[PDB]
Amino acid sequence: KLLKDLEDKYRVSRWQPPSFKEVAEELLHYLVREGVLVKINDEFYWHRQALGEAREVIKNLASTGPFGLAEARDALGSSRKYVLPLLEYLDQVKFTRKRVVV
Amino acid sequence: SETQKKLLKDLEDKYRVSRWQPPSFKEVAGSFNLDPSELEELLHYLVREGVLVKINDEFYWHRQALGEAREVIKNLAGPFGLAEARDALGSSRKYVLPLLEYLDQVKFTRRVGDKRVVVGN
Amino acid sequence: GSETQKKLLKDLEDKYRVSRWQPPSFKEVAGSFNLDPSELEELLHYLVREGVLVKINDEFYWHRQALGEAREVIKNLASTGPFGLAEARDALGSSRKYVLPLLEYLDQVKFTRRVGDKRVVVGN
Amino acid sequence: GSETQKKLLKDLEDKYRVSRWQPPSFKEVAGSFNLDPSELEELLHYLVREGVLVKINDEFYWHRQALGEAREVIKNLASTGPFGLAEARDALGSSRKYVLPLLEYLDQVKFTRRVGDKRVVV
RNA sequence: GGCGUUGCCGGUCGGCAACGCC
RNA sequence: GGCGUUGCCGGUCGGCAACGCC
RNA sequence: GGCGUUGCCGGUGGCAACGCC
Repeated sequence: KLLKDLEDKYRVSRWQPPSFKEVAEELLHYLVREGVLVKINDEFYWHRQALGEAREVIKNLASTGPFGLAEARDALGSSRKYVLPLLEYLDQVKFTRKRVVV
Repeated sequence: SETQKKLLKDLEDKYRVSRWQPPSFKEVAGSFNLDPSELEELLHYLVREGVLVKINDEFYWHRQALGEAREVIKNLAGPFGLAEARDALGSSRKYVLPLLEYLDQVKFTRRVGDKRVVVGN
Repeated sequence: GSETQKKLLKDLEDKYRVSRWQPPSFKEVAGSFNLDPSELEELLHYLVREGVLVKINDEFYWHRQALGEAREVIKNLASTGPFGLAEARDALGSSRKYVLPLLEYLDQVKFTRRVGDKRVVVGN
Repeated sequence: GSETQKKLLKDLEDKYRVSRWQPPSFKEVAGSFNLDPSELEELLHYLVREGVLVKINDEFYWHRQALGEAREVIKNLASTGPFGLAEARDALGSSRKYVLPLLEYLDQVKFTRRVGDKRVVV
């Protein structure tokens, strides 16, 4: 039950997920290990599906050249707040590196 | 036909990013700039293929968005009201009312009383 | 008590004359001259009697001249209307730690009067 | 206004009273009060004439009270022998830039006398 | 995080920053 | 490197450090 | 006026809630 609600909370929120405090490790780590969630930073986690088409959006954007944080925010319709961590997470996992999709 | 097939994936991603607040027919007509029942030749083709799903006359939901909405609705259930469901997805009657009518028609959720119940099929 | 004790009175006075509007506290003075409280307390009281220092509060003594000058600055600031602690501080280029004790002292000798959170100069 | 000019004179004085032993230069005062040399020069002379300020050199004027106190500090410092410029700077807690002009001024009105690289209060 | 000391700020019993310690 | 402005230092016409320019 | 919390913004401070003083 608590694992289903945790999942929905992130799924419903999508590209603008709640922070650890807002939702407030035992459970989250489990979902991460189950492919349900993925850690972007110490702050908040993202639903993998949400992270999925969110990545698909970034990819379809960099098609027409580089792109800064501002541009990223527009396509995802989020805010520099949530878009900056996400984009940094992508530089990490090597999805990108303005920015370019490598 | 490059400037033709690129309009199909173009619309798909449009409904893809819109998720639970899908753009209406009338609305998408101007966003891409295309005739009335002419956009139909695009929407319906994607419809038959299954990429888009028609909930009502006004708008369609991308294949996935429906799946996920159905997942959140599956969690929400014993019984639930339209308000509880609207909060479950954090949406408005504008879209939720139509989606629930759809889910009734496809026998996903049945209206047992003034509330619906996700039929465990 | 000889003549080197007399130089001590001079070096003490100068400590206050130089420090001016940010006078050293009893503790700092004791430390600077390496004095026992009892010695310092009597030296200060002597300087007060001789009209060299004026006691603002148990912590701070002010050189009489420093005080007189601060009163002139405050008098001019008070010309345009009542004034708050912050303006007195800006006017003196000092800090709250040093200015509040001066203003409380001035209210006490009735040079100024605090009404609300402002003061007005009544004296000369 | 007249009372407006009167206030301006109180603010010039205050500027010198507050700054004491590190008085602002002519240039600095002009910029602060947004005055033209012509005006500042006459205002200062008024102040000197009024016994409020004392000209130390061409850049520096000192408040009369700040000068008297610096003299007192120098007197006690020289009580135990000739003193150098650096010793004067330490006793006053100032800097060479402000102290040397003061000492040259004091030699001038003969308060002190320089002999070699040291001074004595006459 | 907690405690303390100091400084500056805002009238005043707080806020900010050193530093000490747990 | 060169020139320059400023500040502190050393009696004074130089040392140190910002800063500006070349 | 001091300060703090939060949101948006511009890649790293600006505007604006709300709050304490």
